[PDB]
Amino acid sequence: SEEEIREAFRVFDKDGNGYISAAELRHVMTNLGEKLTDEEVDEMIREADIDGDGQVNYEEFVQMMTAK
Amino acid sequence: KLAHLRARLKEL
Repeated sequence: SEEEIREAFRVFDKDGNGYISAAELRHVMTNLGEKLTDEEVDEMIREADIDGDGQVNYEEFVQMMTAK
Repeated sequence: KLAHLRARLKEL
C-alpha cells in the first residue's frame, strides 16, 4: 500500500506544505535517535532530490522509500 | 538507511 508512504510523509511535514525541507527531515531523524551532522543530512537531501531544488517533494519521497 | 527509517518510525 502507498498509504505507508503517505503516512511517513505526514509525519515528516511539520505544517502541511507538501515540501519536506532539511530542517523538518533532520527533526524527524533526531527524534528517532539519529544524530547526524549538517553535511550528512544535506547529503540525504542531495540524493533524494532529483530536480535539484534543495528539498524533497512527494514524488521524490515515494521513490526514495522504494529505493534499494 | 531509508528502509530502516520506515521500520523504526513505525515502532514509535
